[PDB]
This record gives sequence, structure tokens and C-alpha cells, in this order.
Amino acid sequence: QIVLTQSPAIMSASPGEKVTITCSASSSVSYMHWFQQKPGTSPKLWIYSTSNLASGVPARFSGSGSGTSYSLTISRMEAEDAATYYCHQRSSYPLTFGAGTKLEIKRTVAAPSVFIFPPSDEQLKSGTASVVCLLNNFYPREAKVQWKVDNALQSGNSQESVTEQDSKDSTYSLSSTLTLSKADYEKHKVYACEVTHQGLSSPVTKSFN
Amino acid sequence: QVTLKESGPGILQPSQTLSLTCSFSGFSLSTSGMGVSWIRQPSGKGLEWLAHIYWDDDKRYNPSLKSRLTISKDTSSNQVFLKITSVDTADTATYYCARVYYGYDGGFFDYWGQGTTLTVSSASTKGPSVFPLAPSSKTSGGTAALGCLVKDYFPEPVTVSWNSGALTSGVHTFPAVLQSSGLYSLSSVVTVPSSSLGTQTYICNVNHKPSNTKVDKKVEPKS
Amino acid sequence: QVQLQESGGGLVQAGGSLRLSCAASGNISAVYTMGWYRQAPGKEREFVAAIDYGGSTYYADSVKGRFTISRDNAKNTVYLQMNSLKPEDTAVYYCASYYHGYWGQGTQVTVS
Amino acid sequence: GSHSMRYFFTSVSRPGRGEPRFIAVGYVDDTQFVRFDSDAASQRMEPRAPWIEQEGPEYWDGETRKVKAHSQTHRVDLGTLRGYYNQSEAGSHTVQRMYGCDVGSDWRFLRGYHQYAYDGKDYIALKEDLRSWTAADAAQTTKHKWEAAHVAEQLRAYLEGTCVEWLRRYLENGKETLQRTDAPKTHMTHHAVSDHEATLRCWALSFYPAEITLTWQRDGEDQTQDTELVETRPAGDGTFQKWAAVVVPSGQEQRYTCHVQHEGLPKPLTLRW
Amino acid sequence: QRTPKIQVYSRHPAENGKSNFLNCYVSGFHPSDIEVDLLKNGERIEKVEHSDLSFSKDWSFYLLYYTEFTPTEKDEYACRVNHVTLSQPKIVKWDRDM
Amino acid sequence: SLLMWITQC
Repeated sequence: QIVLTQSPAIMSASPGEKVTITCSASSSVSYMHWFQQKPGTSPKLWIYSTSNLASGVPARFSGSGSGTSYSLTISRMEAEDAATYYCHQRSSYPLTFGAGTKLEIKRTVAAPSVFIFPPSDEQLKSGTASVVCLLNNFYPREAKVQWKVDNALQSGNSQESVTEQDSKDSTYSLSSTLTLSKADYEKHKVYACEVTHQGLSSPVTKSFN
Repeated sequence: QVTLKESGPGILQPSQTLSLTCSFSGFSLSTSGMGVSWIRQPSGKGLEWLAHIYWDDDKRYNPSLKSRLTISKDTSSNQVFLKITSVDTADTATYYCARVYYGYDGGFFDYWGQGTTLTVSSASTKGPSVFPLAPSSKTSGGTAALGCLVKDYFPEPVTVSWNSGALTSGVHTFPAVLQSSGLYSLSSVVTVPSSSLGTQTYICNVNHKPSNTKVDKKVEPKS
Repeated sequence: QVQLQESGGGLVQAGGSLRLSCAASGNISAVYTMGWYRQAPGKEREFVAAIDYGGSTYYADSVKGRFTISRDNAKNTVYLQMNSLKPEDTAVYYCASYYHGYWGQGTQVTVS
Repeated sequence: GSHSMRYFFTSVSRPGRGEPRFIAVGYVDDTQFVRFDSDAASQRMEPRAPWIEQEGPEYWDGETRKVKAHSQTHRVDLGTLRGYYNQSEAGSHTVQRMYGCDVGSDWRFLRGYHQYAYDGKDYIALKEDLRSWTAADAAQTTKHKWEAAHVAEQLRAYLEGTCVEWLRRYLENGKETLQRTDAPKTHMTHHAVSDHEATLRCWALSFYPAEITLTWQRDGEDQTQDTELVETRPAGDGTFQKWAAVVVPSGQEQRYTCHVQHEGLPKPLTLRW
Repeated sequence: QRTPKIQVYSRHPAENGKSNFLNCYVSGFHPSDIEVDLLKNGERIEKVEHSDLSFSKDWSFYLLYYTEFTPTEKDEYACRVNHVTLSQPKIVKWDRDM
Repeated sequence: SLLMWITQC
């Protein structure tokens, strides 16, 4: 099987930056085809044979390369260019796509507006407690949340989900949810969540009783 | 116009048999150089090609799923079928049928279907346990974040609206998180000015139609 | 390079016995097959005669029985005896060697 | 046994994309030995066979001059035939011309052809006596002009006396290529159509010359009535291919036998599977 | 006027992994305006050296396009022709044993 | 070889 690897797993470029995705094939492929999948939609053919723009593809895109190394290039990025791009081959019939190059809009740094939410009473009476942290409107998705139960380290009881890049100001939003049992919850007080970020000078902690 | 439309079950139990169908219009699978292929996308992961059927009833499969996959066509009714026997939780994906036409250069997956999302788990359909996320009492001198927790629902399709669609300006709805119990958890969050917390009303409307459970929970500042 | 030093034409009386000539120089393999043509002023080119290396003869029906195509391998010469020239035969003649794809310079034959 | 030398000339009229494209190909038996393309890199007659690459440079100059004369005459021919048939200039039309000579076993003249076609249908041709023409409705004037120019007699001179001699020279030069007879290499292929019918195919691969006969026999008479047969396909290396397939009713394959007939077969083969 | 007859085949019987020549013998067509592409999984092969345009007794042209190719177990090769008589290009898949 | 002189139609 010809497995295709795309060198940038995630790539951030501001509108106006020349963007170059690169797809590397383990074996020589006659052609490489590129698909664009904006989230929530079916993938769209973009470069139908190694250089050729598909129908409706803007002229700013271009394909190149041959053999075991191909590339998709954006001469001048637009905001609508932000999507996932898969490199696909047909030379060997176990048709393989790339792992995807999520192309995101580069934006100036923003700091996460952290919040903490105590478990609700109607949820507490149901036998479980979930305390939810929130990171609002920060650009670099490299944020990571540390959960403090009673100043004690908690590592494996939180699930974290991130919204897609906002279409208005290209800024993310992240929430970490710590799920605990009623007995495991009522045996600690002064819960806290501390988050560090590339835009935060020092970690910011939000706490509650 | 060329149209492809997948169909099939939305939820399956493990070890069951999946039967997808792709009914297409605008082109004939009997045309020379024509084909329809099945591609699946696990959640948000990369695309995976499953099977391909030709105009002359020649079938090409993915070797990693060749024993499970079965593809067939019915060109009289313009349909293409895919059968995955003994499905597992790893078969949870959005399934696409894509047309391949050799007549003109550029027909490699030139048209795709809208995709049929399939969830394979042993859980059962359940309505969300909507909960409120009251803003903290020590309100800041800026905006405060409301929210609602949408917990323990299945399957994945759920939509949360605030004031029945009147607060779509700054609401963040986070993607569902498949918990260890097999049920999904989702949280919608809106941000509002601190000076509009107690004087203004805020309600969260969920529309979990797979369980036919409409819930409208009131959000108020924490005591 | 090859050249066809064709000559021997001129003004002849009706019923004459004119004897055209044509020879080749520069290439020593032209003797394979050579033929004669003609083109009256205002008329298209017309076949007249042809002779092979072995001496096989071919004539048009107009010149059959009154013209004579002849060759000699040793001297590279090819000739065209033209007994009984009717006044229709007033034309510029073209000796052409079939091997080289080369046309002669147009020896002129005029008959009163 | 019998040999033949043929030349095929094709002129297609590009109405607004340059002067007409001219292709001239020469064949001895089934082997193409010369070519000329007016759109090729070199406006020269190029050899397509190894045994003719040893002809002298003056030979190639003569071939190039004569093929350019053919190209020019075919351009004027397209221009004249458009007027003869009163066709619009915007139309694209093709002119095909074939002439050549055949040779018997004892290496004498046997048959002489010169045929002319316009738009893929017969226009004018030379009769077997090499002295008269067969003409179409508007080809009568072409026949009259050709008889006035006495082109029939020059054609007879070329075909009977120098076409034969050049064919003999090519045969002696290509003694190991043109005079060879590659015996067919044969296979029987069994494939299943259903549980009650199967297809039995009789292959004949890499034979020369192209003539061959494949007959299916049901332990008896020929079976050309239900046999699938393809045209002798050119293998590409100078040889030819052909296969013939029937349908066996799932178990009576031994009743079916294919008979392959070829000059290179000492005794015609009889496969049975 | 006349529609082409296509035969897609190999020079030698196909054994996977051994180099071979994929022929696409387009014959019997008229006029000569044709486009022929040899495809591997629907992708055009380069260097599709063909033959010089000739014609048969009935003035119908025949053309042979041939590439060098290596047959494999599940890769499919086809020949896509286009002609005046063909409403859409007609693709003939190469059958390994036909 | 080819024909020397071929006439126009």
C-alpha cells in the first residue's frame, strides 16, 4: 500500500501568506489529487491531476511535484481558504488519502477568558457532579487546563473539547469538564482550574467553593 | 446536474451488519468509464477509501476491510450498495459515495454525496440531561459566561439554541464528547455582560430529535 | 548530388527522326530506372516513355509505335528516338530518373 | 509465398489550422518499412525497418523528394476535389491514395493496384489490366484528365517494372524478416460464465504473416455459428494476435476443439483442452 | 461516418510483476480525427507511442497505441478513445484473459 | 520506391 504523509499536520497562515502543503508518498505515484473538506461538508476535488484546478477552484491554488513528493500552493491566501486538504493517489489501487493538513487562519495572540462553573443542584441530586471550566476567545489552540480539586493534582478525570476557529475573529474556545461522583465530589472543597497559554504571561486560576 | 445521496441506518449495535445504499441521478453507471466508490471519514479523522464498483460490475476493495466489505450495484434503479458484516465501534464514521468517471480528465471523486453518519455502539437512544451553568456570584467588570450542560444523550445529533434562537450572536456550542459510558456529552456556552445577568432572562433550547425530546431549561445566576 | 545533362532537342520537321539525350553525373546509381515526360505550353505534364535498368519499355498510347526509349548502362545515357513527329508533339520534354526523384532541366522540342 | 508492396497516402484538410496534414506509409507484406509525416519534426522520409536503414543517402533523398511531390499534389487534389463536389471551404476532408504491386511465388509481377478515395469512399481506381479507370459520378472529369495525361501508362510502367524490382530488392534485403513465417503460439483458456455454461477460448499469439484461420469443431463440423472471433490484432513487435472462443455447456469441453491454420504450421494444430 | 473498433490487450500473456506492452488497437474508424489515451486506474499514461496512420481496403483507418506496462493483481488499465461518431468517449477496460 | 510523378485530380 502507498501511504501518503503530509508534512504539516497543522498549518497556520494569515490572509496574504503564501501557503505550501507537501504530500510525500512512500512509493512513486503517477499523479496526486488534492481534496478540500471544510468542516461539515463532503470533500471537494481541488487539484484533479497534480496541477489542474477542478471546477470552481480559485486561480490562487496550484499543484506541483512529481514522483514521491507533491505540493499544493496558495499564492495569496484568503480567509475562505481555511479548510483541510487531503492528498489522494490512484496509481496503486488501495487508494489512500493523506492524513490531512488542517489549514487555519493565522491571527494575533489572544488570551483566554477563563471561567469556572460549579456542578448544578439538579445534577447533584442525580448522583453525579460535573464541574466545567471554560476558555473563551483565545487564538492559539495550544492551551491546556490543569484541574485542582483541593489544591491536589487531578489528571485523568477531565475531558476537553475545542470549538472550530471562529469565522468572525479566528479565535478558538475550549472547555474542560471534570466528572466526579457525588461521594467523590462532596469529599473535596475549593475546586480550582489553572490554565496556561502562549498569550498568558502567568497561569490564570479560577476557583469556587 | 449530478447528484449522489447515501442512505442507511443511523445507529447499529456491535457485530451487526451495515447496509448502505447510494442512489444517484444525472449519470448512468452503465456509461463506459463510470464508477461509484465508498469513502468513510471516522469522526474528524482522515478519509479512508472502502470499495469501488465499475460500469462492468468489477469490484475493488480496501485490503484492510476486504473480508467484511461487499459492494454491488443496481443500475436499473440507479443505486449502489455497500455491506459491512460484523461491524465494530471502529466503523463509526460518515460514509460517502463518490463518482469516478474516466471519460473526461478530472473525474476522480468529482462528485460526492452529502454523507451518512453512522454510530456503532451498544448504547440505546436517550434524551439529554440538560443542566444549567450559572455564572459566578463574584461577577467581574465585564462580560459573564452563561451556559448549559447537555449530558447523557444518544445518538450524537443534538442542537442547543438560546432564547429559542434569539441569542445566536455570541453562543459557543462545543462538539459532543463520547464519554466512557457510551453516551454523548455536550455543552453550549454564551457570554453576556455582567450588568445583564439578573435583570435579563436566558433559556437554553435543545432539539434532540433522535429521541424526540425537546427541553427548555432556565438559566439564572447562582445563589 | 545528381544532375541530368539532358539535351538533343530543337526544331524538327514533321515526320522527322529526332533523337533526344539525357545523362546523369554526380551519383553513380541512377541507372536503376529512368523515364521521359513532356509538357506542352499551357498543358499539364504528360507521360511519354520509361525504361528500366534491364531495358523494359513502356509508352503512352499517343507515342506508341513512333517513339523509342533506349538506354545504355555503360555510358549512363538514356535516349528517345522520335520518328514521325506530328505537330502535336511540340512540347518541352523532361527526362526524370526515378531513383533520385529528380527532374530534368527541360530540353525543348518544337515541330513545324 | 506471395509478397506485396503498398504505399498509403492520407491528406486531411485542416480548414483553419494550417496546411493539410500528410501521412505516407509504405508496407512490404505486413511490415511497414517507411513513413512520412508532414507534422513530424523532420520533413524527411524516415525508415521504420532495420533492413532498409542500409539504403544509400541518395535513396533517401529520392524518397523525400517524391513524397514531397505527393504531398503537394495531394494538397492541390484536396483543393480541386472540394470544387468538384461544390463543398464549403470550412469543411474538413480527407484524401486517401494507395498503390502498389503484388508478386507471386516465382517472383514475377502478379497484380497492380492504384486506388483513390475522397471522404473515405471510392473516387477513382486503376483496373486490373493497368490500362483503364473506374470512376464515380464527379470522378469522370478526373478520369478524363488522367487519360489525357496518360497517367495510366506511367502507372503501369511503375507497377509492372520498377515496383516489382524494388519489392524484390527489399525482399532480398529483408530476407530474415519479410521472408520469415513465425508459427503461431497457441493456448486454450477456460473461464466460467455460469454453473451450466463456460467459455472456451483458443489463442493464437505472435504469428507472422497476419493471415490465419481459427475454427471450432464439436468433434466434427465447424462451429463458426456460435464462435466469438476478433480481428488479427497487431502485437506491436512485428507479429500478430487472434483468438476465437465458444461456450461449452459445462462439462463437454473435450467435445470442442479449435483448429488453427497458418503457413508456419507444418501440420495444422488441433488443441483439445 | 464510421465508428472505431477498439481492442485493448497485451503483447504477451499477462503475468503480474513482469514487464509487458499494453496495446490499444483502434481500427475501422473514419475520419482520421481521433484521440486515444491509455489509462491506468483512470489516469493517463505518458509515452503512449502509437503507430503511423494507415487504412484498410475499405478506406477505414486503423491505429495502434502501445505503452510499456507492468500488470499487477488489482490495477486496472483501460483505453479511452474519442471520435466524431462517439457521443462521449468510450472506455474499454483491459481484460487479462480476453 | 514511390511513384515519380503523380497527377493532380
